[PDB]
Amino acid sequence: RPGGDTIFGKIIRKEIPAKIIFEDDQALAFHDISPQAPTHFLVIPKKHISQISAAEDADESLLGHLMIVGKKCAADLGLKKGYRMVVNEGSDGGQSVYHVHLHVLGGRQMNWPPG
Amino acid sequence: RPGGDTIFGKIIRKEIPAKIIFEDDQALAFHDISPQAPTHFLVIPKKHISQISAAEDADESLLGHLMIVGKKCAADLGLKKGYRMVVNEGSDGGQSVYHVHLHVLGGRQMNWPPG
Ligand SMILES: Nc1ncnc2c1ncn2[C@@H]1O[C@H](CO)[C@@H](O)[C@H]1O
Ligand SMILES: Nc1ncnc2c1ncn2[C@@H]1O[C@H](CO)[C@@H](O)[C@H]1O
Ligand code: NA
Ligand code: NA
Ligand code: NA
Ligand code: NA
Repeated sequence: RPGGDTIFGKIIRKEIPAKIIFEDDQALAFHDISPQAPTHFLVIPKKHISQISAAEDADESLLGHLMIVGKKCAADLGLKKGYRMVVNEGSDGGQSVYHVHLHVLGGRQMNWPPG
Repeated sequence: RPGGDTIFGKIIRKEIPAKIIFEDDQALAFHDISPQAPTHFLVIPKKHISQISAAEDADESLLGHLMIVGKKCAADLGLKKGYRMVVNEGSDGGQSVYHVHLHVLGGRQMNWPPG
């Protein structure tokens, strides 16, 4: 199915709502349900890619688009002091949902190490 | 100057060495000098882009290339159990060096929140 077989497929098909902050033909951005910062949203491709380690060379422009969408949303949400972008792979990365997703976190000082 | 006026410009011009693990015409990957995980390396564009918030639409494919390079390096370094990718913007993101850089961390469980 367009959008894949994860939570995020359901969100892309609109079968379940999400607090959508951006949509184009390539990607969707929405607030995270378990926020770790005052602003915490996700940017996902509409194309099911299960994980970054499964992305192909021809996916570069889409992956970069996630990042540009994230920049735009961050500006729309007033993240003038900055933010952190995170992509988790696999079990050591803390990936729960096997559809690529870019986290964007801000509205507080982000610490180091990044987990 | 090609490569810009930061620490990372010096690295790109080879004026100072780094432990280089990948090089192509677009990007460079090298181990971080202050590692936060058993594997911790950086992927940078050779084009000076100061921060993600300064990237333009035409930079998408280069930004995605950083991510594909990171995937390749992670595989070369044996990160079979996964990893975390991080890009810091500005002061709240913890950005120190104003040349875009993608962190890739693995070889341990990464925690949550990501800072
Ligand atoms: N239905 C949902 N809407 C928004 N974010 C979600 C949903 N389900 C899981 N998440 C978020 O997806 C991320 C998966 O990395 C988590 O940070 C989690 O909180
Ligand atoms: N000369 C260098 N070689 C490799 N990594 C470096 C160098 N200088 C700074 N760094 C790393 O650059 C990152 C900037 O975010 C830091 O994690 C820091 O440790
Ligand atoms: Na798909
Ligand atoms: Na804080
Ligand atoms: Na340049
Ligand atoms: Na750990």
